Amino acid sequence: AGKKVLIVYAHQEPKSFNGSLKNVAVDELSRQGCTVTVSDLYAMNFEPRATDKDITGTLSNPEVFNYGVETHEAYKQRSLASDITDEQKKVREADLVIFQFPLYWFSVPAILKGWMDRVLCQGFAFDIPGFYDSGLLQGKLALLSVTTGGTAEMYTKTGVNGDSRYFLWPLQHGTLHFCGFKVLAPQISFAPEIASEEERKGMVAAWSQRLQTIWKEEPIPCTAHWHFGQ
Amino acid sequence: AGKKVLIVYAHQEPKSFNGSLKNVAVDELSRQGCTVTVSDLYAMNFEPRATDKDITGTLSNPEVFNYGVETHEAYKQRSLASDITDEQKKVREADLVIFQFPLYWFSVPAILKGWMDRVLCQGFAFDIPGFYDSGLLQGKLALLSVTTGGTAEMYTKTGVNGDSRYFLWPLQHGTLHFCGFKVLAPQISFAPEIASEEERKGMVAAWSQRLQTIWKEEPIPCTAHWHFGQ
Ligand SMILES: Cc1cc2nc3c(=O)[nH]c(=O)nc-3n(C[C@H](O)[C@H](O)[C@H](O)COP(=O)(O)OP(=O)(O)OC[C@H]3O[C@@H](n4cnc5c(N)ncnc54)[C@H](O)[C@@H]3O)c2cc1C
Ligand SMILES: Cc1cc2nc3c(=O)[nH]c(=O)nc-3n(C[C@H](O)[C@H](O)[C@H](O)COP(=O)(O)OP(=O)(O)OC[C@H]3O[C@@H](n4cnc5c(N)ncnc54)[C@H](O)[C@@H]3O)c2cc1C
Ligand SMILES: Oc1ccc(/C=C/c2cc(O)cc(O)c2)cc1
Ligand SMILES: Oc1ccc(/C=C/c2cc(O)cc(O)c2)cc1
Ligand SMILES: [Zn+2]
Ligand SMILES: [Zn+2]
Repeated sequence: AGKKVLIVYAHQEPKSFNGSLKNVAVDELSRQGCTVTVSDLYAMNFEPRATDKDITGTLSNPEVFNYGVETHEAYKQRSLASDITDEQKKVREADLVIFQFPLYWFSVPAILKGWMDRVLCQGFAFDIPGFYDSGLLQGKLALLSVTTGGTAEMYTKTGVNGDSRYFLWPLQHGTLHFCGFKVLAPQISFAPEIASEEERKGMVAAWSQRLQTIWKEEPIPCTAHWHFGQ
Repeated sequence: AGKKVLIVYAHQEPKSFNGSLKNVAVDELSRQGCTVTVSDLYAMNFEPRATDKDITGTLSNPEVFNYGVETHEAYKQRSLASDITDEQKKVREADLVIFQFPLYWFSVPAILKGWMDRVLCQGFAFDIPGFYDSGLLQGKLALLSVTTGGTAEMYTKTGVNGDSRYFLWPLQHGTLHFCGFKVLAPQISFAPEIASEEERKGMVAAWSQRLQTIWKEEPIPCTAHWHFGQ
């Protein structure tokens, strides 16, 4: 019983802290005997814009363009742009999808946001009905591995940035859970630029160490209480 | 004397509900005598990716590419790509920046995320000393005008999507407030696709009417309490 992993990676520099975290994941999961695939978005020059170029067939309404409607129809007819279907194939086969990225404005870098916007279309990732616990990617695991500029202290309730879980809401709930993913606890590597050489190596080792037993983990309760308490 | 407004618009279809909200804003603000500029991101084929092409000339460290450091240095040395500087000029001169967009995965469409990632660089929108209340864009007003697929009921504390204020956090606090923007109350037009014509017309009317007294509005207390508290 093997497992397949897709790492959607979003950093411009191979020598970056993000690059090291991505490589550590490939090394550890590969060592485990897992099947591993990496979508290096910047290297792929991945298209982030949601446009009519994403559909190649006859549009449902050539007069008024509705991205959601056209992509849902294109998915069912198999007339979506190939770059989108290539990503869907990787996701469809994956047991676990890891997103590796530096936090950009309390969210994912635009190139990765584009991957989410374009790859997770209706018909593929969810249906209406067929979302949240009934999402089409149910049975699959998702995990956000994020790096930040701000420190852990800043990312606390009384901190200037608020608790780190607050900014995970759109990603974990609005996106991943909506599509049916079981969400594993996020891996947040706080302020590596401020950290020391030892601290940086420590965060990298902690990630690799966690991956050793990632398949034994339970997903988080992706609810408002988990994210905001109250 | 007078007021300058920049509308950053992110929708592919001019006939869309978003297009109508953008047009009503232009009409009303223009009628008031305001100076109005619109950045139609899709029509501009606006680049969302944060890459080394955002720096003209030669990089400060061609060994290891650090987007944040490179763009900060480029800003101070007047070596940023023209598409970025064109947007910065519009923002610098604006008294109010309205973002008009459909909610994509509890956030902004990737093309607009790209505008935020690339236009709001260090040195321009903020600096080590000036962030949040001390943000470099202080004195300026920002307003998020968003449309959703989900209904208002769904966007409640106990609703499947959670309170709408939950998804505003990354945008209003992590981005706008961080840059010094005084954040005006968001304009949320819930599920125009489900609503009836009478309701749609009502939503557009409320927007136009709100615009009549926008200069009399006081900014919201962009705090964790406002977004998550009671
Ligand atoms: C547009 C934009 C928006 C942003 N928004 C936010 C935000 O909202 N909130 C926030 O907190 N931050 C934000 N940031 C900060 C951003 O998260 C950091 O700048 C980013 O993490 C820097 O690159 P990264 O790879 O960590 O680290 P670098 O790549 O910065 O790595 C840090 C250090 O780690 C060293 N290193 C690399 N690999 C190893 C290794 N294996 N062992 C030991 N050391 C190693 C590097 O050489 C380097 O000195 C934003 C940045 C940008 C550009
Ligand atoms: C990638 C993606 C991710 C998404 N993620 C989310 C999410 O996380 N959460 C969520 O809630 N939704 C989400 N959505 C739904 C999305 O927000 C809506 O589909 C979007 O708002 C639809 O277009 P819009 O312009 O409202 O409306 P249309 O453009 O859909 O407009 C609706 C109706 O308004 C009519 N209309 C236009 N102008 C006027 C006018 N002046 N007067 C009266 N009627 C008018 C139109 O003709 C149309 O019938 C997502 C969609 C996509 C494609
Ligand atoms: O080039 C850059 C562009 C933007 C940023 C933003 C950093 C930042 C750090 C925080 O702790 C909180 C926050 O909301 C934002 C850093 C570098
Ligand atoms: O092409 C598309 C891709 C994604 C979506 C998502 C819709 C959606 C609607 C909600 O009420 C909540 C949510 O978290 C997501 C719609 C169309
Ligand atoms: Zn959830
Ligand atoms: Zn705030």
